[PDB]
Amino acid sequence: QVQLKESGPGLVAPSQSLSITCTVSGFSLNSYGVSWVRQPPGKGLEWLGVIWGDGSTNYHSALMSRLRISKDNSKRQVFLKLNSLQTDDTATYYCTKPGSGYAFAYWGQGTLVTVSSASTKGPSVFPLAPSSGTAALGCLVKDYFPEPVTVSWNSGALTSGVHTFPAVLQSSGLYSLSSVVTVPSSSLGTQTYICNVNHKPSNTKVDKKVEPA
Amino acid sequence: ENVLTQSPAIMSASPGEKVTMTCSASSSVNYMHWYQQKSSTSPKLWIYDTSKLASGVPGRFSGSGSGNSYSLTIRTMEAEDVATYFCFQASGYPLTFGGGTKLELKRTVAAPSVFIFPPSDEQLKSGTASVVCLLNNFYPREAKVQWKVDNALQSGNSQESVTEQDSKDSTYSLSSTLTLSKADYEKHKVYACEVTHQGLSSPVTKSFNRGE
Ligand SMILES: CC(=O)N[C@H]1[C@H](O[C@H]2[C@@H](O)[C@@H](CO)O[C@H](O[C@@H]3[C@H](O)[C@@H](O)[C@H](O[C@H]4[C@H](O)[C@@H](O)[C@H](O)O[C@@H]4CO)O[C@@H]3CO)[C@@H]2O)O[C@H](CO)[C@H](O)[C@@H]1O[C@@H]1O[C@H](CO)[C@H](O)[C@H](O[C@]2(C(=O)O)C[C@H](O)[C@@H](NC(C)=O)[C@H]([C@H](O)[C@H](O)CO)O2)[C@H]1O
Repeated sequence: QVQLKESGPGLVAPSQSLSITCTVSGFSLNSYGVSWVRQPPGKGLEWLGVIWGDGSTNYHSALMSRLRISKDNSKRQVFLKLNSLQTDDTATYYCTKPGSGYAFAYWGQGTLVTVSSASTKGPSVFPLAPSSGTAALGCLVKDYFPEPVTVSWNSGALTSGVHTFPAVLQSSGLYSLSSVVTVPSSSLGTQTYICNVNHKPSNTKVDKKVEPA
Repeated sequence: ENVLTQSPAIMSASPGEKVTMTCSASSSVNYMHWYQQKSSTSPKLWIYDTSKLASGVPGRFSGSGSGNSYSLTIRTMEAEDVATYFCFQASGYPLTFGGGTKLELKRTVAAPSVFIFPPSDEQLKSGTASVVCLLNNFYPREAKVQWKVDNALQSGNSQESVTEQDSKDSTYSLSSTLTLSKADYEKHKVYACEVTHQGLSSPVTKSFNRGE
């Protein structure tokens, strides 16, 4: 179990800098390189750079010298620093370990970085109430920033028939999404349906009970 | 840089069917690598050194090629192979990735089940009315949703969002959200969403009247 994990700030203002830490385990940074990759939302993978076990570095010239990678072996940490972020630096950032064929054998979970001067805002949560053998209900999660929010149903116990839509960025600069679940008509009197909405950037948790009108 | 070209960018295959995706390097490389990525979670190493399977990759995958010309093949397409596959070269700097091939499972036609939701009273107190139309578990992806308010076609005030192909059943789901001011929401009676899809003999219309 080689593991890597990114920690980073989430929101960064334009022209300010980005720092992310990659904390590793199951391997020694003195013997192995660590690469960095990003993915702009809805787009492809792009390589950023590498620090090798000896501490030597290589960077993508498309970053025009804005990127430095460093590491501290005893702390099991690799540091990425990217200066002067602009809007097009918005991406999910991954650290990765080259392995077989010098391809990226192990990846962190990624950390979303949003480049924006706009401020954090928690969502409003509204019920999508079942109509008058299958019925649908849901929650509308409106007017938050930045991504992401998570939505679970009944604390994660209800998973079958759930569809949580991709968030859309509105004109306002805020995001919205709906989460729905189809359930048996016969459960509507009986069963409790709670959408649990968590928006970590604002420290907002909302549990919204959804019942017939 | 050594640009890698993956075309076509999107393809579909029915279950059991053989599928081949190509990757072309502008300059010759000694080895090509490949990654699989499902729904914007971390990519996974899939094939390294042209033809070697990474761990956990089932034997139905293979890779081949040489020089500028590489491919990845799935002997028999399965529902779990729905993903984006990226080629990648690490033979010369900068390290480069292909643009991706997104592979869809071509299943049987399935008609959406359609649901309409009026705005919550709680939302209305705030001054806005979102009305939601839900298309659940349909195939193929192409579907037309129109909003009609007392018979008038709306435009410019709705947004659609679509799920990825479902893991198990290979269907889509789609929400369409009409946003109105409360004042305007109260100026009209009949709210209808109208759904056109090849699984339906004729369009489905689901409507309500504000009031109950
Ligand atoms: C040696 C070298 O030139 N490394 C380059 C690397 O070149 C590769 C690469 O371009 C690939 C294609 O992606 O093509 C060649 O390699 C071929 C295969 O892909 C590869 O699988 C195959 O490996 C053989 C292996 O050689 C045999 O000995 C083994 O028994 O079998 C395997 C399986 O066949 O070999 C093929 C060719 O014969 C190229 O050789 O390219 C990357 C860029 O993607 C870098 O440029 C590599 O060079 C690194 O340079 C930095 C300096 O800038 C460092 O020198 C680094 O060395 C260290 C390090 O400091 O990180 C030294 C450590 O001792 C070493 N650790 C261990 C435990 O060995 C690490 C470690 O190897 C790396 O961090 C990767 O995890 O490297 C150079 O590697």
